[PDB]
Amino acid sequence: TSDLIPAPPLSKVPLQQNFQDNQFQGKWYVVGLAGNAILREDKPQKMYATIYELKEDKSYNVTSVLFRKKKCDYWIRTFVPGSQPGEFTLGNIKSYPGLTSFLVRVVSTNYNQHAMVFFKKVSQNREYFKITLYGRTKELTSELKENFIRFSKSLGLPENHIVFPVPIDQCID
Ligand SMILES: O=C(N[C@@H](CO)C(=O)O)c1cccc(O)c1O
Ligand code: NA
Repeated sequence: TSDLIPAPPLSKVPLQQNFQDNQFQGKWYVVGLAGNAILREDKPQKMYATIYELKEDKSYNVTSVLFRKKKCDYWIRTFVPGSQPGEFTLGNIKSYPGLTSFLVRVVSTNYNQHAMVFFKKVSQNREYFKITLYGRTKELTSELKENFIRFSKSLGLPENHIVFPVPIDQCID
């Protein structure tokens, strides 16, 4: 009825040392996507952007913008700070039907170029996980993308569960 690559132990997912929320705020482009529910379809995903607004209460108003059939779809959610800096939970998690658990963890970032962020959730009793490769520009180096693929494979994800959204100019600018 369902077959999912197991979610990795959170020991296999690093946390960015001394996470600086003021440095991380702003728009990132989703340069890479990987996870147990992600599948690479050659018949290819369009690039979408995500803007992290560091609010005065130190929460993030996360607004994602994607181009879809054929309009600018905006989806806005709230990430509230977790136990330690660099970790977040979903604001108003109870309002999402089926969603019982949700965690965000910033794996690594230099704030001005690249970032890797780990997502894990329990939806309908099924544990899903995802790693997103963020980029300040709509393109990154092969060094950056190769490290993302390497990190994805270390969490048990094969190549067809690792995708690189095609750059576009609509909505995300
Ligand atoms: O698989 C995920 N997301 C895909 C939609 O199902 C996606 O396309 O991003 C996914 C998995 C774990 C945690 C998440 O927040 C998440 O969005
Ligand atoms: Na995102």
